[PDB]
Amino acid sequence: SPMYSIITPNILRLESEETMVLEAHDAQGDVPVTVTVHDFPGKKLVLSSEKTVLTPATNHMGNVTFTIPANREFKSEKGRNKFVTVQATFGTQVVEKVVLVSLQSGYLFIQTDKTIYTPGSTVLYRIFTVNHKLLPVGRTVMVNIENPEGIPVKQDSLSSQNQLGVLPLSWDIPELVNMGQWKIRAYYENSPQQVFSTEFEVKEYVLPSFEVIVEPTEKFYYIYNEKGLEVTITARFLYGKKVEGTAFVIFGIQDGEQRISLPESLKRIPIEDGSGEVVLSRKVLLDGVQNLRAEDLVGKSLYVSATVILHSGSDMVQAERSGIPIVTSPYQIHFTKTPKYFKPGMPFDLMVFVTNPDGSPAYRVPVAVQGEDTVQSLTQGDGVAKLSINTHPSQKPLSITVRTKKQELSEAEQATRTMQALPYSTVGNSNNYLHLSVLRTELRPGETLNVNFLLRMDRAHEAKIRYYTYLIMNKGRLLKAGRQVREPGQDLVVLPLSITTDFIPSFRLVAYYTLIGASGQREVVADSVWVDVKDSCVGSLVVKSGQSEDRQPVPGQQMTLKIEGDHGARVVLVAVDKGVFVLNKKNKLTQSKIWDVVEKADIGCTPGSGKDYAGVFSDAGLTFTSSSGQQTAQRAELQCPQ
Amino acid sequence: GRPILEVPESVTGPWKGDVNLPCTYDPLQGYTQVLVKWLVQRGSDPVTIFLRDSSGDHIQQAKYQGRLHVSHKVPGDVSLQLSTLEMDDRSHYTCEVTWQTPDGNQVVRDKITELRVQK
Amino acid sequence: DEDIIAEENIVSRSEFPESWLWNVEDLKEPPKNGISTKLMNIFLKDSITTWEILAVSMSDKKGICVADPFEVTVMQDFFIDLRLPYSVVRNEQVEIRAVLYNYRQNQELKVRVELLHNPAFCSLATTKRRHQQTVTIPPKSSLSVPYVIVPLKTGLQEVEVKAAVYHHFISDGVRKSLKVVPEGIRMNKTVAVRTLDPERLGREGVQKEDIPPADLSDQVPDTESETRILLQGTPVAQMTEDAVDAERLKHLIVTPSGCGEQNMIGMTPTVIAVHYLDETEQWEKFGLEKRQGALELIKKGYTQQLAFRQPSSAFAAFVKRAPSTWLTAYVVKVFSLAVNLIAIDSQVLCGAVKWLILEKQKPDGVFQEDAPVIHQEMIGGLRNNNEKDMALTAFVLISLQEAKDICEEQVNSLPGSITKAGDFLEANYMNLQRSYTVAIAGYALAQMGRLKGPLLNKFLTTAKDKNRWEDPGKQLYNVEATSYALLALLQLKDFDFVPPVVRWLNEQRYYGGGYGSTQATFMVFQALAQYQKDAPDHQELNLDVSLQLPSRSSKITHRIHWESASLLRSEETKENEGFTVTAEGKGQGTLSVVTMYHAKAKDQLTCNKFDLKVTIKPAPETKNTMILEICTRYRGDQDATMSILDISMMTGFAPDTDDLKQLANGVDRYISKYELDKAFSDRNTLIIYLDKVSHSEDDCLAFKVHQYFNVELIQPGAVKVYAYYNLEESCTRFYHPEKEDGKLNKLCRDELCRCAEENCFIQKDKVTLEERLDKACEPGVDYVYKTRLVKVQLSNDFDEYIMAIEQTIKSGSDEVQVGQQRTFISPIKCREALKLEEKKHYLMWGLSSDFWGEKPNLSYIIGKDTWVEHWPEEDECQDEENQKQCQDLGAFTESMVVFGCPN
Ligand SMILES: *[C@H]1O[C@H](CO)[C@@H](O[C@@H]2O[C@H](CO)[C@@H](O[C@@H]3O[C@H](CO)[C@@H](O[C@@H]4O[C@H](CO)[C@@H](O)[C@H](O)[C@@H]4O)[C@H](O)[C@@H]3O)[C@H](O)[C@H]2NC(C)=O)[C@H](O)[C@H]1NC(C)=O
Ligand SMILES: *[C@@H]1O[C@H](CO)[C@@H](O)[C@H](O)[C@H]1NC(C)=O
Ligand SMILES: [Ca+2]
Repeated sequence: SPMYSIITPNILRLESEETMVLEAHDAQGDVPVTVTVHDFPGKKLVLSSEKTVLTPATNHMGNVTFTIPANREFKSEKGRNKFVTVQATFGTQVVEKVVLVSLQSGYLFIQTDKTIYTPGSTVLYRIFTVNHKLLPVGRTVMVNIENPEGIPVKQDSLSSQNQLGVLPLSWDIPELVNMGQWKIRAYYENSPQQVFSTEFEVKEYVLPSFEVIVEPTEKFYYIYNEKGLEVTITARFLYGKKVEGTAFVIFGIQDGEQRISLPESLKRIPIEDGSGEVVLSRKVLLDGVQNLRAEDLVGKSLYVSATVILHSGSDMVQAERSGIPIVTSPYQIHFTKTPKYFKPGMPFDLMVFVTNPDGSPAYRVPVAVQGEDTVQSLTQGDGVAKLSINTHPSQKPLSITVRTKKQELSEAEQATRTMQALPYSTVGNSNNYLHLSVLRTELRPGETLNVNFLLRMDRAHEAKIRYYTYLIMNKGRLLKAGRQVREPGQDLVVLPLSITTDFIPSFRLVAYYTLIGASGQREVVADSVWVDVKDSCVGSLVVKSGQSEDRQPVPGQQMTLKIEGDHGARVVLVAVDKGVFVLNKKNKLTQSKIWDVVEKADIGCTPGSGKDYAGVFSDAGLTFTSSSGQQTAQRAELQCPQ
Repeated sequence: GRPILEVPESVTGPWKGDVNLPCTYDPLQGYTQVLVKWLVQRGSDPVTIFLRDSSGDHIQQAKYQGRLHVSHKVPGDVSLQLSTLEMDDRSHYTCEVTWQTPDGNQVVRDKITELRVQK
Repeated sequence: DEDIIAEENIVSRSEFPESWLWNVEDLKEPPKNGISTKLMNIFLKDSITTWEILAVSMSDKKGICVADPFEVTVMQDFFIDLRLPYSVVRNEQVEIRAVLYNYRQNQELKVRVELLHNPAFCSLATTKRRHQQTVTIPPKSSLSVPYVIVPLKTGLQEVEVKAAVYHHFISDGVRKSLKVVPEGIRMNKTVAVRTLDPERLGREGVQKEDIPPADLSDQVPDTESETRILLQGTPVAQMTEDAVDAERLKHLIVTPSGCGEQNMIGMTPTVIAVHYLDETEQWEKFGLEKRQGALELIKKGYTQQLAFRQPSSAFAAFVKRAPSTWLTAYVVKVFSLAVNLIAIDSQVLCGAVKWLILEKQKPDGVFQEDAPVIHQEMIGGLRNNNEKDMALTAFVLISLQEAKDICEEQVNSLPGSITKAGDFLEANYMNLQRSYTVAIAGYALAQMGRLKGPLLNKFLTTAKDKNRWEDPGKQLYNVEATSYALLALLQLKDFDFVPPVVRWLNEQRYYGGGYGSTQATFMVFQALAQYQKDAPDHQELNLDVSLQLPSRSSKITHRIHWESASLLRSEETKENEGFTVTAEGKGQGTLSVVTMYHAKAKDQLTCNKFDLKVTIKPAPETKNTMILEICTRYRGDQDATMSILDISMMTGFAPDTDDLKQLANGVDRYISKYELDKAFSDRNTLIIYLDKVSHSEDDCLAFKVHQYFNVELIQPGAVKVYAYYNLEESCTRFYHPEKEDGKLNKLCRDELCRCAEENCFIQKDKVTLEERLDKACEPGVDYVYKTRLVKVQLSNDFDEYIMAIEQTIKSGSDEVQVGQQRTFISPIKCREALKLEEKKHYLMWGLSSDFWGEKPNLSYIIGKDTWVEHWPEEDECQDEENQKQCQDLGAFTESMVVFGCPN
């Protein structure tokens, strides 16, 4: 029969366009479509809206886009996971489905003017309001200010309507108070369990006149290193010029949260011309862990506290680097990025992720499947190398073990890890597959990208594969979906997918073809693939000393700031005395600490593929369905399961 | 075809002396350069420390001001000259170059380089 | 001095934001490349440092975006860095560092640093003698100048120091400020912890609250006393008992099958499940797509039951059989609840009821059973033979009172067939011995708004142990009748007697299904359903706390609501008072009362973890050099680790070179190669590093301090220890020869102090008449007395001179009568210089700013600005030695008497 399909996101937000793709496979004629979305049980229709006409001048593909309105009766049953139906009427035919619903208007972000405030000072704070496309939007926001012990001493509920989603506020901190870590919590009136925060230290202080920066040669300690942890103090007057002074450093081992001092480590070096070397030796370390069985420090971090004092006596300041990973390898391999399901007989490409001991990426670092010398591959800028292997047509769980293959590092210094991948369960042992491959490069917007569409199946029915339909996930909603064609004789085709701002920070690919065979069985083989994109602002923003390049100004002087950004935007400025950071340099604002949310807040959960065809779609955050009965299973749980 | 940056992985240079963190390419016919960033990577996030646009050089962290003269007279060269070297200059530096093609659109190549300081 | 800039011509660097440039600028200019540019011009703050700037932009299409930091650094070739702390305690002598830097690349700088005089501070600077040093800073360097002061003025006070350089034009000046705070110590003394709860002994007459003043007679005067209030609102929400799990009711999906009475048997547990699963929202766990496969299994029953709909719109087993009074209503019951679920026909559901009222009723109102059904086991408690007339009247009637919502103007005598049938119950409810007819008629009477008094008591009390409504026998007519008892208690709105009835049925976890389950299954899930709709969502707060202090003018109506997601508030009173706290209706709330204040010190004060002693004495055998000794150690006797001794030196004093090198190579101690190679030109500050310091012993050291810059007065120095692991855990002792124990000369009574480091009184020769007549018509000359000294109460700290005013030559701000006595204070270090004696007469000037204490008890002070003069006695005037002065002193008076300063 002409199959009618209906893909939409696994979870649909509130006050949000969520698109939904309508397809009428193998069809004849203009076929109208009403689209309907009742609330769940007790059916009042929150969006009858949207209709269209699936003509044969796209090959019967179209869609419709709606907003689920956060109504009064979506504010009645609080704390249990809400629900909708989606009645996809295809004329005489109807194809409905049940979809989960997160409230989650959008994201919120909170700028402090600093990171630590003295009693009697006013905290200046700015709240940015954005729907999950990270656009600005107008809503209503409950804003709490909570004290040390977790108790709120001020509330508000403001409307960011007509403000470029930039809600400035102030809070005069009283002259007497509980010291400690304060909080500013906020939530959209419609999502009071999705609470965005931001902390800021209240503490008595004057500001220093210089900074310290402790840092080892290596971002880790190795245990069979006879030298010991080599460390460098560096100290500089906030105003650029170096220090002559005298420094007290000391070490200790952190272990969960328990921190152990190493009293006998406490050296007193003088500081010449800013810098000051120092070493926590091995023997002095190991003797302070009377656990004594060398290896036991594996995973136990180290920490250095310094305390630099000037030769006048006028000022001092402490500083500590917490978390030096005591390790048996300066690498670490993760299959966070690599799927967990292969395709029997076809390749299985391994997005190997690889890191230095502080969970950062390591660049140009060779990796290898164990059992496969010669074959190897280098990790690129982000920390991803791609390996790839031919699997045998049997359904045996895979057992891959990837090593680092650096020259310079003895084998026992190389890091390794290992995993298990499973076969995509074909529809009634038919051995029909689809495999999406993408070359391995730091993707920037403006470039264009090749997606290989590989088809593996028995040839008796492969001629009836006129297209792979595909869809794109970014930020939680469907970005785009189209058709990449294929005519017979082939096995691979290649989609030159144009890559724009709209894909940042990452995007998925879900694709599928439809075939009838064996006798009268409707088949749907699908595949996914998650692609990382270069994290960057969508727009752009700089501040520079526009006033004649260089020169160097004096107390009082008037200069000028080129601000260079997006036409029809609003910019909000702050300047801060670097001093403040010497105290607290935490919970400032970072584009990337945003993209963290955006991709903490995904709906997609698997790096690719699934246990079968259903898995493919619902892992990747979609809701395939049809008039034949082939569909994803219900999404019970709102969070990705881990 | 397109441009690629000849930037070496690890460059060593002595204490309180100079060094050339190379970053180069080979100019193509129409590929007009419009932005050269040097991004030092201290933490787990990167930051801009040099910048070049329609109006010359522009240093953006004071702890460099007057130490960092990027190399300008040669086409296909963006090497980071760097004098009176400090210990706190140990880091991974990026070289990021932006080109405009004729067809009123744009492309960007960046490569990364560790600066290590010997004694 | 020569070649310089005078103090009056030096402006201070004042502006010291920690954060600034908070601002909004919109990029309105037109896009070039698609990239817009605004040029903000900006004044810079005087803070010498580096400014990090961070921008964030918000755009219509291009979302949020954050720029990068951009550092802008503000610098000088020469400048000061005044190192004020955060706070400093009143009338406790403190030290502060003023750091100067010279960055001229190859240029020595001869400098003059000056502190400026502020009456908020005792300091060497007096208004007619500046505090100033002259020193030579080398190239690429800094140089610490200390300043030792006393904070007199509590609150927020200012500190200004400046400098110019010789043979050049460079100047600079700092004006930070630091916090002055009460002598004593911070205290929180509570005065009341009351519970706001109108009704619970807030009483019928709503909660009214008196709250007394604090203790307060060990208060340190001239200090704040904030009276705080903490209103909280303490809620507790919900008495909703757990739902019966979804994974358990899977067999209740019974496909309806059979005759007229085997269809409603099998329709119920599927029908009831829906109406329970709608209002628990549970479909989640059970399954979601499994609803649409159960809707049509209700509609199927519905339309399979539409066939038996007898000609007269009634219901029985077959169409051949006569109609059952019970099955009509029970169908009205099963359909009425399913009005939502599907399209039920209007003619039908209000057709079965019109059959019952017209045919099946008595005069008093009994709904009799003309057709005893074949499957009775389905009817639950109706199977017994006693009180059938009562319990069946209630069963048919219950369904009518659930089908009264829809059908209002189809059946006209419905406000009628329920009115008679209720009196039958209400009258004959109190002869029931069984739970069933008490639990089921009770629900029937609970839907009329008619169950009170003796009927309700019996209802609520027929429940054994306050939860279940039971009977003797088959234990399904008890999980049934207890859920007529729940549905009455939920139309009673009585959420006191409800929670147990549920809790019992969630322990009897009865999952329907099987033989004769019908009613048990129906009413138990129709009751544990309605519970989860109506039951308190969130126990209610609506406190309207009124406060009204006599201090303030107006009330303070602290509204309170659950929904207010803090439920926390505060009121700050400045003055301690008695204030009424009324409060009105609902909820429950906290009401703390606290006052911050300060009290006297106790005599084991705050050099907590470091005992420190310091001394200074003169030379050895043979300009003036002395022995600076430091003997220190540390409380909690575990040899403290690594430490600082920070020596500030005395104005133009310098340690010896040799002595220091003795101490540097003496083991368990250290002094750095920097501080040695330093010049004799400047060694005014010096740090001794130490390895160890307990209080087992006292670590004793000393050295020789060569003076090289001769001057009058001189400032003391200060040694100050701390361990490197806390610049809090510290102790700052002083030293200096003339005064001893380094302390500056001040004159304190009780609370406040007078900066006493200046002239005792107007100084010294000719003392001509003009010269006298002039100087007592300057600005602040408030009084002029001829005095006789009547007693001379010397002491250690301050002197006393009871002077009797012999005449007022010029009176003023103090209405003193002739013959009356006034006390004059003067510092001890002036004693010998004044040198007075009793019985003797004096001449006295003085200002208004010189008094001490309030009227009528105004003590005078002798300082820099008073004139005190020996006055020869009457007879002693005639003497060729006291001739001139005597004539002039008694010429001075006549001028002032007859004329008065001719201004
Ligand atoms: C279903 O709904 C989707 C939304 O999910 C609808 O999407 C339509 O998609 C197209 C392309 O994404 C969009 O833009 C038009 O396509 C042109 C492509 O040739 C665009 O030209 C240029 O594209 C360049 C690509 O890099 C770009 O650099 C350049 O700036 C320019 O954009 C041009 O923008 C076109 O307008 C449609 O606007 C969009 N529809 C809507 C409502 O805006 C789509 O209608 C539905 N999908 C299908 C296929 O049925
Ligand atoms: C008591 O005083 C301390 C400071 O000494 C303060 O932090 C705290 O808030 C006070 N506690 C009360 C009861 O408010
Ligand atoms: Ca990314």
